[PDB]
Amino acid sequence: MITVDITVNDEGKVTDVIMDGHADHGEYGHDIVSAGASAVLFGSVNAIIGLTSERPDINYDDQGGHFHIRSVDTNNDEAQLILQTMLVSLQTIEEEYNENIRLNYK
Amino acid sequence: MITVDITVNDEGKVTDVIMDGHADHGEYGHDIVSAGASAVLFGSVNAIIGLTSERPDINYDDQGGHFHIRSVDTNNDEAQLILQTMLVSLQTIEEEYNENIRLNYK
Amino acid sequence: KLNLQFFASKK
Ligand SMILES: [Ca+2]
Ligand SMILES: [Ca+2]
Ligand code: NI
Repeated sequence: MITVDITVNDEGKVTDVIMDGHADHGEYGHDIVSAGASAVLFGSVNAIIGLTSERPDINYDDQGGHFHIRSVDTNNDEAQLILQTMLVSLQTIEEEYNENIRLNYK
Repeated sequence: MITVDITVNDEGKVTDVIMDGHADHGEYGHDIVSAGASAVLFGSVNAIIGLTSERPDINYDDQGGHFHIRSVDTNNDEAQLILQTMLVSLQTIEEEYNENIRLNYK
Repeated sequence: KLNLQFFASKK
């Protein structure tokens, strides 16, 4: 199972996205769903670093299958729409693969 | 191989992305490159609809292998940023899986 | 619905 923990602050701005279980065993369906979520996540970060001026605190432990985006300029409207685009894409995956991925809002 | 033909008008706005073919990386059900590109594509398209006022012209082979996005309101900045994000994500997949996916700007 | 294998072949 891939878990995605998403933290929204009081004003609606995405603070933190944490994905884990990327590099864990998993059941039938895992290989593709993990490939889907990770391409969306790393894709989004690259877009946030190349299209906007926001420079988020990023921590990827390739060994742990633990990946963490922490927003720094939470008022960067462009970065924030890339993050909410990522969430939508992640939700699209959840809708059809409920057994392999779960989103949790905090 | 999946080819991704992108057309960008005089002003730099993305008006068409056409994605054609199959990745031919693994077996049906376990192709990770296809899982990556698909999650990014459908994620972006749905996000556009969900997060902005733009309603793109979408035409595709519902048996797989062909998707077309034409932008309508090309001036919509929110939608154009989501399309850019998509391109950067797919480029991220290209640079690690060189022979499975190709981007071509027109 | 979504198909993560949209761009994968049959054979
Ligand atoms: Ca909270
Ligand atoms: Ca909006
Ligand atoms: Ni963490």
